[PDB]
Amino acid sequence: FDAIKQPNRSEEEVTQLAEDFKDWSKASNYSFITANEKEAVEDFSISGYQTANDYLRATDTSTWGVAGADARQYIRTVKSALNKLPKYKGTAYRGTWVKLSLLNKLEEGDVLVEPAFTSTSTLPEVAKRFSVVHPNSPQRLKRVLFEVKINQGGHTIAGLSSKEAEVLFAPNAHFRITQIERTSNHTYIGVETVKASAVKNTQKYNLYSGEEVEA
Ligand SMILES: N=C(N)NCCCCN
Repeated sequence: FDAIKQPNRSEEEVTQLAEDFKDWSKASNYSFITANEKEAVEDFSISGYQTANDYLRATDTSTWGVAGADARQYIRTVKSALNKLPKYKGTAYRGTWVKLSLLNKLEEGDVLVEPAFTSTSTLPEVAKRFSVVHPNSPQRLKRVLFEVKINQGGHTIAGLSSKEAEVLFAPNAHFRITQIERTSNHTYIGVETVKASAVKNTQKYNLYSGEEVEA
């Protein structure tokens, strides 16, 4: 996991790489994409992901109201747009917070299911930015830095945004664990994208709630 652990590259080099990825993204386009779809994706990266991901993670969305209908529409529009954007395959990174109770159970070959959209960056510097602050919660959480091998599901949204080199998955993405390294304050987890329907005879867990997902 030294790609993650090592010191960040300079602003200049990271900004350059992000710009090159944005360029590659645009160059790799799509003609079917709507104005509402481009606009939803631009908004997504800045603020929209906050509402969409809360909706996707919510135990009870009967309480949301008119805002639920808007959230469903937004999610549908973002998923539709994603399918029209260029695929990315290669390595990407994501920093997040996970229940220690789940982390304690995890082994290589277990599958993690993200109920929200999954946003990753090709730049570990950018990934590390989004997990700096410890959230407040009833739950004991620990910082997790994922190294993600992407061979399906990931689409670049960097063409439509930003120096984030962002690659996005639709909700319910499944990730098979290939390696775990546990330390104090940081757990590193290597994962590979897998198709849900190809997951057999292993244990799946919901990455947010920590609950087992039915085989
Ligand atoms: N990596 C996270 N924890 N969050 C991703 C935020 C997505 C912003 N474009």
